Amino acid sequence: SSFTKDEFDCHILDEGFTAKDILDQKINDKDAFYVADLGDILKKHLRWLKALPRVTPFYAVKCNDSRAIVSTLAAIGTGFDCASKTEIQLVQGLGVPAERVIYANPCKQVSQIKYAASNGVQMMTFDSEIELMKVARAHPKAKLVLRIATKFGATLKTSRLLLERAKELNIDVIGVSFHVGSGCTDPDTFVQAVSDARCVFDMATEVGFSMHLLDIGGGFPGSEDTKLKFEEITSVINPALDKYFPSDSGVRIIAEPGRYYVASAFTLAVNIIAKKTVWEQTFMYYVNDGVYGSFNCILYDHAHVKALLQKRPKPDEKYYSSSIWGPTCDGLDRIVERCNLPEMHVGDWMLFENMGAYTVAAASTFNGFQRPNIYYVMSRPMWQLMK
Amino acid sequence: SSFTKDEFDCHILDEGFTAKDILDQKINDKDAFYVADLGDILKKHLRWLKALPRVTPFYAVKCNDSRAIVSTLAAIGTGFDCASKTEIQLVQGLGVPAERVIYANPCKQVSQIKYAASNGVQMMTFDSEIELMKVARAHPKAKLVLRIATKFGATLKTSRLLLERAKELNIDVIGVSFHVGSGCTDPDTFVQAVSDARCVFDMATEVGFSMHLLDIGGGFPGSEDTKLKFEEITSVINPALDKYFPSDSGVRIIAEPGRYYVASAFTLAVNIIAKKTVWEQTFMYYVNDGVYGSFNCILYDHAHVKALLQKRPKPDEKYYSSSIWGPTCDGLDRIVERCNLPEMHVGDWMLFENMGAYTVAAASTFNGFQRPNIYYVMSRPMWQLMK
Ligand SMILES: *Cc1c(COP(=O)(O)O)cnc(C)c1O
Ligand SMILES: *Cc1c(COP(=O)(O)O)cnc(C)c1O
Repeated sequence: SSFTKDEFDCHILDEGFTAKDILDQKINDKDAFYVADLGDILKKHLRWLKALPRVTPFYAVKCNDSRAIVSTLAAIGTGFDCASKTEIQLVQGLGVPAERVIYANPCKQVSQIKYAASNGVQMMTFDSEIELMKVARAHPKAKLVLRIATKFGATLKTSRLLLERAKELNIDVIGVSFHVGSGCTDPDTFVQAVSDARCVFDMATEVGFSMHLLDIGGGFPGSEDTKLKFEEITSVINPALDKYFPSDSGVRIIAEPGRYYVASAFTLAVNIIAKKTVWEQTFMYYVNDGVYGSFNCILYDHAHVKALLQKRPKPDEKYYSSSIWGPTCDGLDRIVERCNLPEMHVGDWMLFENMGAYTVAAASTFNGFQRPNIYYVMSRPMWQLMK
Repeated sequence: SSFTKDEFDCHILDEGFTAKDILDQKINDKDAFYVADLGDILKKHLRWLKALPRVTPFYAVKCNDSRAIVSTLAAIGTGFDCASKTEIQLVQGLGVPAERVIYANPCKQVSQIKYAASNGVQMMTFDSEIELMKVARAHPKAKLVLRIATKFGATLKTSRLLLERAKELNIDVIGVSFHVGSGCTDPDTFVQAVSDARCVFDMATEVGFSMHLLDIGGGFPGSEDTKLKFEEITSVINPALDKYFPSDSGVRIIAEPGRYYVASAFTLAVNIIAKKTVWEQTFMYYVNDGVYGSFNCILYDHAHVKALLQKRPKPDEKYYSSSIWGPTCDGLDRIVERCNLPEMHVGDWMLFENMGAYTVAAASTFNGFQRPNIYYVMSRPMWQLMK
């Protein structure tokens, strides 16, 4: 059972078959491939509506720009955080209205600002006086959001000057945004950011702006590996929002989650293409995706990946010190430096879960190695819910 | 004046106009762009024929796979070092015969080995017993080259065992390859590798192979920044080749240069899209290519880039501590951490020379930021010579 829409095919899971079961079915040229569970994205959306009922999510497209993902999120009602002309074209090309887009790049090429003005995208961020000069010339009627620091972010000591400069240029400033990021292992950083945002809203009132938009950014975890759970963060954000930004004020609260929505939806299957033995003693395994491909996340996103075997465990099997390398002819294309694994063979598969964020979006075809095909799946109940 | 061939356009330089002059002419949307001097590649080829007259160069396609570069090198007579099916398809698609290709990837996917066998590519490298098992099944008549260590490389202590295993499998082993790499700042490492290769040729004679192919790998510098000059390396390699591999023996010597041929041929022009001032005191400049794009070389190739201004110097201008950042909405997309520069403005260009190697080949469109267009140029004298 399958369905087609927005130039993608999606298999519908019927019994109690899960995305993991489909993966096994495909394994039962042997190029690496992904199984992407669109149902996991709807699950994440329901969980978001429950945890942060006052906060509208604007998906950060740069995390994973796969057409099916963006199509799915659009269908379920998210907004989009776009940072370039291409990202805006992607979202508008899927039928999403300009009002559901925030151009949340504080430092934008002037031609790309002109593109947003021409296509009706009015909401953009900024954090510098030169950005205001550019907006004055290229999108004078835009609705600006001041990005504050917790590369980017205006200090509280310098925000007042920017707000006065915006008023001098007759630019409307409608709110404040911040981005804590995923590195943070403390929910209190989000709380302090909300408090800093309220200070800036009050400064803006003194300058003559009646701000109404609070954007709490991204960094929410999308996988279970992370120590700090999503609901540990949201449970402390909610009281801060109620304290500093009561609903009676007319304020609109939004966020820019990326990895939250898509990290766990993608599982990557790679095949063991080559193998060396350094003396049964230690083993080196070469696989058909690597650091120039999906595992660029180890270098750009500081991600921590974990190799899982696809075959079922065996009683009392022996474990050996092993290393896992990518397919390129580059000595630094190494995925796992040292791990303990049973003896594996060429043609065997290894699985890498929680591979949806900052993976496919930044992969290249360096050395001619192609991108893994992505197979989409969705449970029957989730398929019905989306419609 | 221009010419077209193999789906690319090339401007012919007429007066005493140089690639740098064309760059200035184009500057006189403002997207980043490259100027690639195909004449510089022919210059590099002439310099190679002079410096290493007994060594046939097999260009390492993975360095820079731009169609015009591969087309040019084919036209002037190089061989090609390919590491994947896609790379082989590229070279054969430009009309290069299988005899001018080495499949110099020691750890290859079995389907890709089958592809090479089907398309007549017989010469491949290896460095492990499992690789021999794969070749026995998928390309039994291949001509193998043993890659020795100076991820890859058989030790001298383990090469004899491999050679015996190849004989047991009725696999023909025709030679030895090594790869010193570009990190090396000493020409004596190349000399020791040649001596180690001769030890392996003698071991192979004892086992029953009459080796004839010596492959000296890559790592030769393609830019003037490098301390160790090309001719400093070649001047010590030649006597080693004459000592250990006399021409009277019938030996064929080849190499796999990548960066040598193309590093200096490409100059990247980026525009300053955004700017911040941290207090006239210090300046932060944002440009329209970055670490997910052309400057991935800083992370993957450990490259050292240097920002040059495009505008002409002015008398007694003031210099300031500055930082240069890429266009993405990623806090680590930083190109130059600290440098001293005059005050620059949005719309001004910065130039990055010696940007041909390991740059465009590994760039992505992460965050929607597009790849810079490449404009090809060639002097009149070089155009004539190539034909
Ligand atoms: C990348 C980024 C996001 C998305 O971050 P996640 O960690 O994927 O949630 C949101 N906003 C900004 C400004 C970003 O730079
Ligand atoms: C990458 C590489 C080359 C090319 O290296 P350069 O430093 O670009 O010359 C040649 N041979 C092998 C085996 C390589 O891995």
